[PDB]
Amino acid sequence: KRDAALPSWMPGADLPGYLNGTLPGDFGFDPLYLGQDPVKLKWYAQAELMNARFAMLAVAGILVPELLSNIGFSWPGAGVAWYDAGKFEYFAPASSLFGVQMLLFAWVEIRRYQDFVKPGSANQDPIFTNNKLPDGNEPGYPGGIFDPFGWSKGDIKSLKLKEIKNGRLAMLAFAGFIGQAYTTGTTPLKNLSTHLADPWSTTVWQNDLARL
Amino acid sequence: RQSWLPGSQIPAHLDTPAAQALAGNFGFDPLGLGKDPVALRWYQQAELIHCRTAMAGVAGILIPGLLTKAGALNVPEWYDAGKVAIENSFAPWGSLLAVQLFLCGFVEAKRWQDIRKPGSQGEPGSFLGFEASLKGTSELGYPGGPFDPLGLSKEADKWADWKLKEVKNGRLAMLAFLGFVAQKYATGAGPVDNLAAHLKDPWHVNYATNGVSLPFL
Amino acid sequence: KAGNWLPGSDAPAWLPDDLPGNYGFDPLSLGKEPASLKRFTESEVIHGRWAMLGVAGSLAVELLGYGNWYDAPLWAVNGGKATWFGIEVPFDLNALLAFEFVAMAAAEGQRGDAGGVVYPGGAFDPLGFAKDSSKSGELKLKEIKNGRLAMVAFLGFVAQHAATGKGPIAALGEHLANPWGANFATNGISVPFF
Amino acid sequence: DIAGLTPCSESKAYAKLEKKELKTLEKRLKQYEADSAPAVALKATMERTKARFANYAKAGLLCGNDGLPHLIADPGLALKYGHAGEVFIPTFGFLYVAGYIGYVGRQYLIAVKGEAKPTDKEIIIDVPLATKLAWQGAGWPLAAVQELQRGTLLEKEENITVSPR
Ligand code: CHL
Ligand code: CLA
Ligand code: CLA
Ligand SMILES: CC(/C=C/C=C(C)/C=C/[C@@]12O[C@]1(C)C[C@@H](O)CC2(C)C)=C\C=C\C=C(C)\C=C\C=C(C)\C=C\[C@@]12O[C@]1(C)C[C@@H](O)CC2(C)C
Ligand SMILES: CC(/C=C/C=C(C)/C=C/[C@@]12O[C@]1(C)C[C@@H](O)CC2(C)C)=C\C=C\C=C(C)\C=C\C=C(C)\C=C\[C@@]12O[C@]1(C)C[C@@H](O)CC2(C)C
Repeated sequence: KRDAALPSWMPGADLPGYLNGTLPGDFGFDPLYLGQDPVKLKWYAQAELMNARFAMLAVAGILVPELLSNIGFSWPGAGVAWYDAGKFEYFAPASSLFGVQMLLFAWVEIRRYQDFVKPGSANQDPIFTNNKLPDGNEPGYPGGIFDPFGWSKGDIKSLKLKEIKNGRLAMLAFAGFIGQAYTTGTTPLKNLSTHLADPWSTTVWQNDLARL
Repeated sequence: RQSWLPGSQIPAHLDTPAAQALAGNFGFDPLGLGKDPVALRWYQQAELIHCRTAMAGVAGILIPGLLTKAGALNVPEWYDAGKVAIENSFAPWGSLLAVQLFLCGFVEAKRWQDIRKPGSQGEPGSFLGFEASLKGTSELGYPGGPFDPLGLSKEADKWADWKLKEVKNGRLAMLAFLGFVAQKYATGAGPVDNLAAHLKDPWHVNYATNGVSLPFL
Repeated sequence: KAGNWLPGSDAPAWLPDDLPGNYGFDPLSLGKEPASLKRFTESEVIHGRWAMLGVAGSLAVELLGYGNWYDAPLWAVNGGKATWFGIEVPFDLNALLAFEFVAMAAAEGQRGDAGGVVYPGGAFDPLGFAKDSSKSGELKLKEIKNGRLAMVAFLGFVAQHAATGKGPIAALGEHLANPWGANFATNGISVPFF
Repeated sequence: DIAGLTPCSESKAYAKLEKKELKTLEKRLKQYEADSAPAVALKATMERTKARFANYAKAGLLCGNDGLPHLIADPGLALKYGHAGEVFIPTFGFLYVAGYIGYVGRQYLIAVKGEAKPTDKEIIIDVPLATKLAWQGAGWPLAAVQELQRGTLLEKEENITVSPR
């Protein structure tokens, strides 16, 4: 029932009606019909943004620090694998940092949830009542102070599509870090260098067959 | 009309609108235990309490078991934890159980009287002003109120879906515990250790070769 | 209405606007029935007043250097003589329980037959601060907010002592010394791991 | 031990009894060949005799002065000293089967009373119905109790014929 004008993950394939192009990155991909129920699909829409946005930060936070180290840039945290940052010693114990993390995140996340439950109800500064977000914001897209440079005032639809495409690719990359790190046992950029050294004999088929 | 066995004749008592209002109704009642409408109302409560108790208990055997293997905790096997805890304990198991029966008996007794007279625990003056919140909801076995702090039962659209998830995970949890008991006698190891053994060599480490389940073979 | 506990949320209908300390906080709807709410309104004030005296007494003991709130009654079990500001008191545990029980029963008994009076006044208001109707409205709000804060504070003393095994003032000094080294996360009990 | 009895594993008379039975079997054995049919049968009997005496001792039974196992019937004494398997557990084993048989028969008898000719359904069994009721009887204790509480288990006194009095 989905129209044929919209982009399709599989050209010439029938696609669900409930994926009608409203959401960004709507390519009609749902072989398991997870998002069939509108109430559930409403939740999954925000979950994708949240998992995507954190994934984009996480991937950026796992490649750039390693990229700088190879270039030779020197800082005390240089040369630490992304999966060894936890063991590293900081100014405060890991437990104390974790406790502060949850208290800070509890405020912002409940603030974000309140808007999702009732959009527009969490757009006012509790202390300095003069401050406020624009009233037209939708769940997942606060705007206002969260968009200081006004990029959202342009072609918003294209920007939403660009965000979700980069976000979906970032989420796949992070799963690659866990799979690659758990198998190869080395940092991600090291795996890329190995592949570029000998692309033909360094496939996952070669690597995994050797192990077993 | 989903059924446990396609092509079979669903029992008539399970096809009534009252019966189909029950979560997880797949027409499974070969022995006809629910033919009497009054009995089915009682057995539905028994399943919910078994479901919820089993889920809490299984979570208490499984999640500590995995974390123990991962090295984040040090908890003995579920079939040994009773002996280990009682040692470094402030009371003997006789005193500990006697208190458990008073507290559980008192709480269970109030739940019992609500099955006999739904909403009867909201009798004015019966409790110290707290009886107002003990009336339960319009559905037996779903008390709500103080038992639903986050108010997830106030969304009508999601109500039927939530109840189905509870019964499905509850039935799965009930079978899990029966597996823990059977696998302790059969294999003499922990639940997570049994899973590790199966995954290592699935085709040689299973119940067909444990030397207990199939005595003839 | 004093305010809103959860900005962007609706206030419960059953909570009157003029009830002091009304932030529309009743997630469980425990006060939905008017009979239940009347009893709870009195009990909150009574708990608050007791907590405020309790917190003040707990801090006064340790600030003046006579010990902490926790180990004050140890002399009874250990075997010793009571003290108050350092001066010996002749009574013993048996004598204290008898007199406390009689005095509290008589005083609490009189209040019980009142019927639920939370703000008696008169004999209990010698300075007559709350005589004026307009002024009493804001004083009642001030009383409950300080009382609610005291109730939470005392819960902090008990919970913190169980985790750290130290008095309130001792813990406060410890946190100031090493804020990132001494806290609930670092006591080894509040957070299961680490 | 209990009532002056002693565990069979520790009983002198019990041990002597095993030798007597094996000696009797051995005496008959030596009049045959090594691997003849009679000899093999006798050896099989001796193996079962040795197994039987080991099993009863392993079961922790009590032997009297006669050196023969005695059973404990009091539930308190049985559960106190781990003799629940002699009489106590088999008690509830039998009642389940006995109630199963009786409940299944009662269900069938009620089923055919509604038919046009109940008498012809009793000499000539309705096998399809009987098999259906045979399987559903596994839950008789649950069904039996629910009938009792709903008051449909017993007939009314006014619907039962009685003689003049
Ligand atoms: C996105 C979330 C997230 C993910 C995927 C990871 C993933 C990881 N963390 Mg990290 N963490 C994450 C969030 C956080 N971590 C930490 C704090 C830590 C610490 C302190 C440690 C890790 C470690 C680990 C690794 C666990 C496997 C291992 O080697 O175990 C084997 C574990 C060890 C060899 C460590 C033994 C000593 C350790 C002091 C024992 C106590 C460890 C804690 C129970 C870890 C709890 C982590 C939880 C909260 C995520 C793994 C790479 C460990 C690591 O880097 O190992 C190389 C580690 O020690 N994380 C914090 C608090 C700020 C987080 C907050 O969100
Ligand atoms: C973001 C996607 C992404 C990318 C660019 C890479 C890149 C690489 N991976 Mg990784 N990987 C990914 C995701 C990705 N991986 C995921 C999701 C997993 C978990 C299953 C793994 C698990 C994994 C293992 C176990 C191994 C690699 C290895 C490799 C190397 C290529 C040889 C190989 O066997 O590939 C196998 C990888 C795949 C078949 C990826 C399939 C899934 C992705 C999402 C497909 C995307 C296709 C799409 C057209 C986009 C292409 C990339 C884009 C930038 C143009 C190379 C460094 C090998 C290595 O390190 O060799 C030295 C290796 O051993 N990867
Ligand atoms: C058929 C009748 C009958 C008879 C004559 C007995 C006889 C006996 N029983 Mg048994 N018993 C029976 C039926 C019977 N029981 C039944 C139906 C049950 C329930 C399934 C039990 C459960 C039971 C328990 C749990 C115990 C006994 C015990 C006893 C002994 C002493 C107490 C007693 O019961 O006094 C005469 C019997 C009666 C008046 C009939 C009712 C008996 C009740 C049910 C049990 C009384 C236990 C008693 C309070 C234990 C106190 C400690 C003891 C050491 C003095 C005695 C040999 C005790 C034992 O092992 O002593 C060595 C013991 O602990 N019986
Ligand atoms: C309650 C339950 C388990 C509870 C477990 C608990 C509290 C465990 C607690 C602890 O472990 C911890 C956490 C930690 C340990 O250190 C200590 C203990 C104390 C050990 C299981 C129920 C388990 C219940 C089970 C398995 C029930 C199965 C029922 C079946 C299959 C019925 C089938 C049918 O009846 C129908 C539905 C219809 C009919 O027509 C046909 C038939 C076929 C008759
Ligand atoms: C924390 C507390 C109560 C907290 C209640 C909460 C959060 C309730 C929350 C909600 O219900 C609402 C509102 C609305 C619902 O919809 C939702 C929930 C969530 C259910 C009370 C403390 C109450 C605390 C009290 C009364 C403390 C009294 C202390 C005294 C008297 C101490 C005396 C001494 O300390 C001295 C002075 C010296 C020592 O030596 C000796 C001793 C004896 C120890």
